[PDB]
Amino acid sequence: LVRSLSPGDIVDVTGIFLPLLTETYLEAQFVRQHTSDVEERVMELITSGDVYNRLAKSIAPEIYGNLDVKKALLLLLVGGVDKRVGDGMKIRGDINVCLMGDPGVAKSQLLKAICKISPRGVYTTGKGSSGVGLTAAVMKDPVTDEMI
Amino acid sequence: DAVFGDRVRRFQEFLDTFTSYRDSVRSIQVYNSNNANILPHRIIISLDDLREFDRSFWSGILVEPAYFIPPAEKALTDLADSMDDVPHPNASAVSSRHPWKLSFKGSFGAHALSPRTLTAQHLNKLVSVEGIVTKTSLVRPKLIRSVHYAAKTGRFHYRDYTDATTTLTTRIPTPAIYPTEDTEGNKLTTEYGYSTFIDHQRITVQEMPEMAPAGQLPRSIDVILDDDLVDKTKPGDRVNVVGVFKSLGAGGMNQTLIGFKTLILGNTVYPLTDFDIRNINKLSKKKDIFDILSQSLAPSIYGHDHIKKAILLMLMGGVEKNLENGSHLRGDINILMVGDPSTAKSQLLRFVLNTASLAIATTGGLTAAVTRLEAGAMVLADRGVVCIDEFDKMTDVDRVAIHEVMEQQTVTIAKAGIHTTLNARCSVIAAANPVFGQYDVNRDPHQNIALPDSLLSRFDLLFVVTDDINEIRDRSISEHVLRTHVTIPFLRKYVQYAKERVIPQLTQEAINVIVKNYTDLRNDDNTKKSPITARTLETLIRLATAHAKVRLSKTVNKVDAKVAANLLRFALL
Amino acid sequence: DNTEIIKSFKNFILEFRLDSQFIYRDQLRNNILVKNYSLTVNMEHLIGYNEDIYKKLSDEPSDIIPLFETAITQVAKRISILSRPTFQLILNSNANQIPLRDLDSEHVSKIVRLSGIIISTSVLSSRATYLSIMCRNCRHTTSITTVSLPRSCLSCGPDPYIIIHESSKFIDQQFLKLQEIPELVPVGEMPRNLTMTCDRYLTNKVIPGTRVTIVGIYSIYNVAIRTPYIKILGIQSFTEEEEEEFLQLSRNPKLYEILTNSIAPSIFGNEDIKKAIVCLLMGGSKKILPDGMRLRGDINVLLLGDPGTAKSQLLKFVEKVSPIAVYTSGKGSSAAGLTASVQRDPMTREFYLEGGAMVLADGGVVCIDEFDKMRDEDRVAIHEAMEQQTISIAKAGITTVLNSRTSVLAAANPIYGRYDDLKSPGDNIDFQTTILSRFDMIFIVKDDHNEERDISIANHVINIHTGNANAMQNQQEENGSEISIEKMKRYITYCRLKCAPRLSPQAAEKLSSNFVTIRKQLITIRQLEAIIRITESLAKLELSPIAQERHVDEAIRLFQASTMDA
Amino acid sequence: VRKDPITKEWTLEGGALVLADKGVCLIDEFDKMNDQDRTSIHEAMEQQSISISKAGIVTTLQARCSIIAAANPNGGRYNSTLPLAQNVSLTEPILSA
Ligand SMILES: Nc1ncnc2c1ncn2[C@@H]1O[C@H](COP(=O)(O)OP(=O)(O)O)[C@@H](O)[C@H]1O
Ligand SMILES: Nc1ncnc2c1ncn2[C@@H]1O[C@H](COP(=O)(O)OP(=O)(O)O)[C@@H](O)[C@H]1O
Ligand SMILES: Nc1ncnc2c1ncn2[C@@H]1O[C@H](COP(=O)(O)OP(=O)(O)O)[C@@H](O)[C@H]1O
Ligand SMILES: [Zn+2]
Repeated sequence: LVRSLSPGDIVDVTGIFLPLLTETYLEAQFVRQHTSDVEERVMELITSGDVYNRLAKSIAPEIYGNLDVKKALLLLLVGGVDKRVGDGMKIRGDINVCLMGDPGVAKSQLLKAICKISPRGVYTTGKGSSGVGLTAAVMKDPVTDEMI
Repeated sequence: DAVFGDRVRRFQEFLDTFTSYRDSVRSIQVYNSNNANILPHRIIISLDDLREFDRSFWSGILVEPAYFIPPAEKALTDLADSMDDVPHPNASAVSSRHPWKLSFKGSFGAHALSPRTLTAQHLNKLVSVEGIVTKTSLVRPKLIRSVHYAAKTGRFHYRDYTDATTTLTTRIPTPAIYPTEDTEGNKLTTEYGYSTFIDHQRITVQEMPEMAPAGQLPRSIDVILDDDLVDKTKPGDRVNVVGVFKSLGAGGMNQTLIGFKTLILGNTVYPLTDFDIRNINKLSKKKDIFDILSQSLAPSIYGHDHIKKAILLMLMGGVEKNLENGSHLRGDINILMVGDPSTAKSQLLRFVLNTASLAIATTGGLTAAVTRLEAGAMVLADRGVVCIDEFDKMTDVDRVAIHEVMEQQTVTIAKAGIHTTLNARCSVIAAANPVFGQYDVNRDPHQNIALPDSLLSRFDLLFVVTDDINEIRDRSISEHVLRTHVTIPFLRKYVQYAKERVIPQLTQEAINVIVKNYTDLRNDDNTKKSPITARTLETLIRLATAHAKVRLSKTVNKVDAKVAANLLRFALL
Repeated sequence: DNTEIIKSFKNFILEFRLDSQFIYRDQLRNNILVKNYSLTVNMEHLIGYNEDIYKKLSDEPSDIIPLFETAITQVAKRISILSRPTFQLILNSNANQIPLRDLDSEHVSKIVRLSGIIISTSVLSSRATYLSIMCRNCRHTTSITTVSLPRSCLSCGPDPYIIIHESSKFIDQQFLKLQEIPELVPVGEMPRNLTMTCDRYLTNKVIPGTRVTIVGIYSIYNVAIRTPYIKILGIQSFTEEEEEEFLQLSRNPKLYEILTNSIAPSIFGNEDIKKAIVCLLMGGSKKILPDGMRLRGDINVLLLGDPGTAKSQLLKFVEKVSPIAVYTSGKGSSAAGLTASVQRDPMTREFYLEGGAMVLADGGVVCIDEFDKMRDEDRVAIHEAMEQQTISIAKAGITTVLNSRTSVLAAANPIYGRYDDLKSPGDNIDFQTTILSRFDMIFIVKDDHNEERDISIANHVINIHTGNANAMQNQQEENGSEISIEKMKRYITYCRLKCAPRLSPQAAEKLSSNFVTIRKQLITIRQLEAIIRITESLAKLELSPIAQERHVDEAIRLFQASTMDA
Repeated sequence: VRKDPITKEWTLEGGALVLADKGVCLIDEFDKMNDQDRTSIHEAMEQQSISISKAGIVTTLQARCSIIAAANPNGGRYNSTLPLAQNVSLTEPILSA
């Protein structure tokens, strides 16, 4: 089973939980990456047929008069197509949106709503939570001298 | 010993005479039967009931826990395994293994103590400790009973492991390497899946700085958490812990400063008058209630009535609003004061620390930096009010990171590695002085204090106070000082009563005036201390709700909006 | 044989009488009612009852004073019977406290009496007094009351015993550091610091910076390195003719001028500077309002001086006159950064809270030299201490607040070579203007060129270089121009302890008129308190029950000579 | 500071100023050193002694030395039209020594 997992993956791992305080670990047995039970819920919305406006009005139901902005958020949540051009080339299939505005226009509540809705959303303020909070760094392990 | 059985019988008699404990166990068993998640094997016993039934057993537990609690543990475990059939054969041999733990509650009398009031005379006894949790360690399981199996014989033999860190009485040292052969010499098999384990964690409870005496080093106690209550509080939580204050190791008796390692074997965790009510409610019926509580805010300080009114409203606070969508709404009110010195800026700032139920006074570290990450000054401010002096001295990082705390009332850690969200439900009051030595009324506060409008405007009320060179101000401001050459405890009870027992709600009648005034403010083009935005509308709701806290009413009325609008205009004109 | 010793102490406690009360038995009975197991015994009464038991205690206290502790435990047990743990004995003595420089090998293990100031205190630690042990081999159980466990069973192999924790008793221990009084510190000598340990209820009775009297057991424990220490047995912390002498002196009308001239007679001029220093030494008054506002009675003065204006001498003289004074220069303080600190003493391996210079001077005065060249972060603690009289120290997970009710005498060098009258002091003095806003009164000592002043100063230099300055001291004393430095120090402590004046309504309205007229011409409300402190300072010097309007004129003038000087 | 196994307490070893006691201490290029290094020299000439609190050692040593210092003006040339107090970074209190 070696060389199955990779760093940063989201997986469900099945195994045995094995051990005067005892130390515990898990012996991996089966690994998988990330349906009628939810197809019924999906069927209801497409049955109504209200797709763009309903979902664009669904995000932040407590913010006034930002339907055009919410529509851009709705597409950004969905995203485009990450076209693998081939021949070693690559074109991003994601949407980046900037929200300039005066103070008191609720342009930060949308930031909270986007992080809440998205399964992989991260909320950040200030100078990217400083330079150490932004980007990333390699840190040495004092136990094994390894850097992670 | 024979006396051990008699002590067990007393707890059995205790359970018989108080049906509440055993019927609760039966209710738990029925709940477990319906699920055949499983509830843990712990119940809570009131000490007052034990004291009223058997003082000696109650006193015996407090004074000699190692000689009185295990008899109670055996009595409860025996009753649990005998009250019903436990019909399932395979499940009974594993689920019923767990001994039934006990928890204590009630009045502790002389043993109701603190990390400082606790002394060595109370060691080897059961005590209740109240303090603040500073840090915790990783949860790890403790080996309790192992099961051995020989392949050639096909039968099971079990072995127990006990140590003084979890056992109430000092037993003979059990631990050793895991055995490999049985009595017959047959090679044994290690059955990992049939061994019984109990989770264990140690926490460090400390005396709060709120109550610590000045100039003396702190007192702290180590608390052990086991089994089900192994994780009940996070660092910073005000906790009440009951356990056996017990020593460990040796004080150098075998083989100089080394003392006996005194710590508490925690078994229970609880996170933290009528005449006063008859006085708080009674005194609110007069027509001028609000002015009374504004005068009692540092009465020796003359003038500044509106800022005292604003501070009182900040103490009362609004209501944070949550929705089924998962939204959270700001409910705290922030105030900032600006102008020339010698105007009691730090005096009222100091007074707030002397009045609030919880307050933190610091100066411009604010956020959690890096690993457990240390709790910053603004992080420790949850459910409290913050008093920051020299507010101009904030660094660039502090100035850009305070935005989330000011509005969202949340602290977000986004440092390399660990990411988490921490509650920052705090109201912030601060003061600042001009950089150039003197304030210039001909220029806006942004041009004087040098803090950006994007930071200054975040405060709901911005007060600019300057001592005029007029003689009439100088006469009163000096005479009031020279004149020095409803009670405050009642006021603090009023704040305690109002912030908890009454939650006002909105009403369309108040909306009729609040929206109208905000519409006028947006329409009015006259210069003001801040450009009007939607934030003022939220401020009016908070101020009206804060006034409703003073009036002690669940609804909102016209006068609540009238006062809120009038004061807001004062801070703007 | 030892039973007679136990009986003798039993009769001593039960039968000694003072003020018609059995004081030692009564106070032990009161302690039992309070439920604290402590007793205090005065040595001067021990010798009176019987010299034999006193002599035995003084000569071999190693085993006899355990007997006294056990005997009183029996006495307390007997007392409890009539009303139907090991008690502690505390020794107090009034005999002379031999200087710490004088203890020798002949006093080893003997009862000694010392005095000093507590500079540091450590954290508490657990110590054993009663134990129960069990053999791991044959399960033999017994009890034990540097004690060590038996190496062989008393019923099993070497070291068969283990400790039963749930059947044992323990006591609390604290380690402390003490050094000699500054009044006896030799010049060019580091004061003798001393290691002191106390146990049970003697712990946590003092804080660093406290002057105390010590009665204890001087002893030494372990090429042959040895370290002394004291086992603390007890800690303790004006004549009628002198009281009436100063009372008569209070009625002297020329006392203000006489005291002014006595302030550094070797210096020329600067007469009003001398008056300010007297007001600094006298200090104001502190009062507490019911709303939680505490009024600072301390007065702080800054002496902005040009180089060569004897600024070093001005602060140097004050330290020997003020009863509670410490000198600081170049960020140097009492082995700290002018504030409290937590340090680990390797001798006991424990962590100790250590008091800085501003900590030791609680209720006194501190002299700060080279004020313009100190660490800025130290100024912040000073700034809080200068106004709130508190110092805040944070260590790991604990923050502590320490009291510092100290008046500050400060001297500083201007930004340029000399103060320029064309500019505000905030642009002339070489440190933070925020601190400049905190001093009650600042003065600029001047160097105006004058013939007779310079010539008199010039001759004074040759007199020192010729040794005639020693004869000048006799000449000045014969002239009666100075009060004795020891007597003046006694007077400062006398007035600080006996008098606490209050302002009169006439003085208050006079101050109000002065303040209004000053601002009509123009000074902050903060400096109104600074002026008022001077009004209380003058009344305290005269020991008048209340301040008087006649104090206002000098108070206004001295402050006018300070603020309008810049 | 040096360790000593014979007595096990920290021992102190003197620097250049302690060596030149009853002698002369020469400081070439006096201006180029930092103010923290220069602050020690100032208190050396004033008190003729060294005061130090390091590694738990608090003591004073004799530093009776004479000083001869060479320096350079700002910019490497002396400004004849400005005073000495405005030709070097050396502060005036140190010049008075
Ligand atoms: N149209 C709107 N609907 C709902 N809330 C609003 C609206 N406009 C403003 N608000 C309120 O005002 C605040 C806007 O602040 P924020 O989102 O931080 O804007 P900015 O980024 O300009 O500071 C929010 O707390 C929000 O509750
Ligand atoms: N209205 C007032 N009533 C009484 N005292 C006042 C008033 N205004 C200012 N003061 C006095 O002025 C002093 C200035 O304190 P403060 O202005 O808080 O300091 P800072 O200007 O450094 O913040 C205080 O000690 C206070 O006693
Ligand atoms: N009014 C005065 N009375 C007596 N001595 C004076 C007077 N003015 C100056 N002096 C002499 O001038 C010297 C000043 O040196 P000092 O001020 O201590 O140096 P620094 O300014 O570096 O501290 C002293 O030695 C002192 O004897
Ligand atoms: Zn034995």
